[PDB]
Amino acid sequence: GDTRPRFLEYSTSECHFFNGTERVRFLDRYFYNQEEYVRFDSDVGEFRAVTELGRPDEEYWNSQKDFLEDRRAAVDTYCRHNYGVGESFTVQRRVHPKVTVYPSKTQPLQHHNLLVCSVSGFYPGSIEVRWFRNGQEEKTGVVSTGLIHNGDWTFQTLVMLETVPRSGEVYTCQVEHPSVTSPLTVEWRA
Amino acid sequence: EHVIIQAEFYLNPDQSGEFMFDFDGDEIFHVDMAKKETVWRLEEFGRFASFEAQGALANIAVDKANLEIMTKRSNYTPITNVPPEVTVLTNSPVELREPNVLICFIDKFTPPVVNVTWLRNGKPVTTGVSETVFLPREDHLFRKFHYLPFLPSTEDVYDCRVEHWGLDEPLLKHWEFD
Amino acid sequence: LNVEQSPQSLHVQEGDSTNFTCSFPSSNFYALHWYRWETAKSPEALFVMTLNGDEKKKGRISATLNTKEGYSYLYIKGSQPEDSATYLCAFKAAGNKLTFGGGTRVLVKPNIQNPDPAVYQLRDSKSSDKSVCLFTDFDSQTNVSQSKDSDVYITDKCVLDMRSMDFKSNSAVAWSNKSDFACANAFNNSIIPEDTFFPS
Amino acid sequence: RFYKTLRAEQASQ
Amino acid sequence: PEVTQTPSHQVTQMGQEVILRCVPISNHLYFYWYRQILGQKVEFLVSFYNNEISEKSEIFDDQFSVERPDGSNFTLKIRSTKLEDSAMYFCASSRLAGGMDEQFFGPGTRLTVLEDLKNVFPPEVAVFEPSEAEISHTQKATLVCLATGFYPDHVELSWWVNGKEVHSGVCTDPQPLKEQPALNDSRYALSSRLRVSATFWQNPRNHFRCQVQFYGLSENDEWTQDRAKPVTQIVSAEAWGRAD
Ligand SMILES: *[C@@H]1O[C@H](CO)[C@@H](O)[C@H](O)[C@H]1NC(C)=O
Ligand SMILES: *[C@@H]1O[C@H](CO)[C@@H](O)[C@H](O)[C@H]1NC(C)=O
Ligand SMILES: [Mg+2]
Ligand SMILES: [Mg+2]
Ligand SMILES: [Mg+2]
Repeated sequence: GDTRPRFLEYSTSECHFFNGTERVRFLDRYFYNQEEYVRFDSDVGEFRAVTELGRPDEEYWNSQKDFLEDRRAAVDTYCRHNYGVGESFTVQRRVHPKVTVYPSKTQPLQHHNLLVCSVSGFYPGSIEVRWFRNGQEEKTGVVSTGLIHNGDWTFQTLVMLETVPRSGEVYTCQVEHPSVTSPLTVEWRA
Repeated sequence: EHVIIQAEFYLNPDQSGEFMFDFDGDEIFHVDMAKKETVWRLEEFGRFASFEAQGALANIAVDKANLEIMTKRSNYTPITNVPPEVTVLTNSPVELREPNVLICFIDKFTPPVVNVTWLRNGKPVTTGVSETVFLPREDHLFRKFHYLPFLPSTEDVYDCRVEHWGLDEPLLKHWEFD
Repeated sequence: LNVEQSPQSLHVQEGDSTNFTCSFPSSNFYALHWYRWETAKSPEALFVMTLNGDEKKKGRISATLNTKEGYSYLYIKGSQPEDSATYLCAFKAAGNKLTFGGGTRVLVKPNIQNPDPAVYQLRDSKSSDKSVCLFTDFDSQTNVSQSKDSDVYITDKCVLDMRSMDFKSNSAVAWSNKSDFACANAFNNSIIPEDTFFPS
Repeated sequence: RFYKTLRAEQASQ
Repeated sequence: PEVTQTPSHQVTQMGQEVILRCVPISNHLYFYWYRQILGQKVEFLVSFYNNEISEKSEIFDDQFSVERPDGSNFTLKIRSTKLEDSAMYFCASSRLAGGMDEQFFGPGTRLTVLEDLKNVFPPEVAVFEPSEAEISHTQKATLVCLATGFYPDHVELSWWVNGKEVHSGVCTDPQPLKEQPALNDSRYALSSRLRVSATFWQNPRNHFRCQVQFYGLSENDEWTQDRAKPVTQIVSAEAWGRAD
């Protein structure tokens, strides 16, 4: 097969926003293969070499006054600007979750089955999914897969409850998400 | 707390380049290297915002030049291959006949080159097959999503075949209705 | 896509200050450049404007930038004849290409001291008949107009500086291939001061 | 409104 | 530390090929070509970075090409010249690959594309001796240089005193006048003045010369007419000092 050596030049320009746009930390990072060699941190004000490989770029880019000025102004001209361009469909993007409650197996009562609470196709990632025995919060025996990116601007979570059912059982899944005013519930019967 | 990332790369001898914008792990847009035009992740983003593809194109040329400068500086040191993790899941819980999407998630790999083929009953499938570009990561590795719209049935078996230089043999991740 | 400069032409007296404007797109802004282009010379870069509300100064020339409204002002303080040039503004987007305005052609009228308006006749070093009429040593307020007659040719006013002798003077040349043609009738179309010296 | 590319500079040769 | 351009001016026939040469600043990364049709705006044509075209205009691509012969020269080629191609062609360069810096312009190449080369005429140059009345009145002496009947426009007039070019006491018209304004290809006229002190003009050891650099037909062109070939030439006139 293809065994030829590979060489990668990778770069990231990061804008980290805190308390809206009140605090902005800007990072311009350069990578050769997996190794970071040089970076510009808005908290330091200039370019600094991460490894010895980044030393020529550190002294050269800091000497280039127009390029250094562009980086020192990035917090407002680049970071804060792009935040504003996206804001409406980015920070203000709201998609309500589809909540489905189903048992993992069709096993009989008094034995065991895993109760699945599927929370799919929602945005943002902030979600609180809770399980209830009848009306009392069940904290023990809860198996969650955590937050999952679908890569199409939607998330999904599979929260499972370890269940030993008997005759008259009413398990309920409560989901609270910024897109919904009222926390939507889904009831399941044996 | 939010994060806006401008991610760009150039790889040799592959001559593959990339420029994309990311918002909290999700792609806002990318620039098609062959067509030289802005490709928005969701069609609606093209109505709400604009972008000059030339700014991206000028940056790709600089990364191409810098790659040459960095290779020569490092005494021609190559990248160490990091094999990917392959996961197959569905867009929503699976129900027979009810339309769904099979998602093949390729994660924590370098270099950003991968061959992904969908396999239904051992045969390659291309109908409605969409894919994302190489997405950034905090540990400076890459992510990739592959999609397959499908009609769930007890008759069909599915597989995501992943080829990467860090793998001993092509990785196959199985999926079937249960 | 489009940049506009106002005014197209500008006349200013020596020592007095002027300003002119540049209008550029408010969308996809990266930089606004200013160039000074003197007649026989190449365009010389004056300023690179990136930051909104930031003012830069290059001697007696100042520049302001307003990104939101999409305007730039260039100020010339105590105008000197050396400041006479076409001032061009150029907008830069995400690439490198510059979108230029029409420019503001600035003409600094010099301070004419010790005026001695006179019309002289100059003869050819090779001869004959075709001689030139020179209207010289007049003030900047005096304007030279077109010939009106096809057989007579009149050049516009032109200022010379005797640098070593720290003296400046205005002049216009008139010539014709006519037997009737004389320096006394040559500058008829323009308002010549009564004190103009016509030699005997 | 336009998203702005953070322009990249050539490395020290 | 500036951009160099050769030639200063060029005159060619419609449909012919032109090659404009440029020497960008040695360490600069980006190279450009801009053009200005007289009365129009300075227009972008092409940009060049790392042996490849970055941006190009709608004016460019069609019969327009750029070349990097070596690591010092940059050229612009127009395969088939049109009447609309008559302009001042500027070569530019900038240091940074990021583009957040000034663009340095070359002196330019004035290109005149003509339908017919028969319209081309060299100038006639005459020096006019200063009036003795002016010497007796101001104790100053002004010489007048007249360059007449030239086509095309954009000549270079210069004064030379005792074998050296002078700029002090000199003033030349910034625009030439049309001899026959009722014509599309009218022959031009241009004047200039050189003012010296009467003492300087009276000295017979002092020499005065007016030079006009004309740009016309090339050393590979069609000339079938009776009169002399209107090639790129320097037409001169002179005057020596007179006591009187
Ligand atoms: C560079 O690469 C070659 C080949 O492995 C080797 O000869 C040399 O030791 C390396 N290091 C330096 C500093 O040249
Ligand atoms: C991927 O696709 C191409 C074309 O067949 C090939 O160069 C490469 O070897 C393939 N395999 C891997 C692991 O990338
Ligand atoms: Mg767009
Ligand atoms: Mg400046
Ligand atoms: Mg001011």
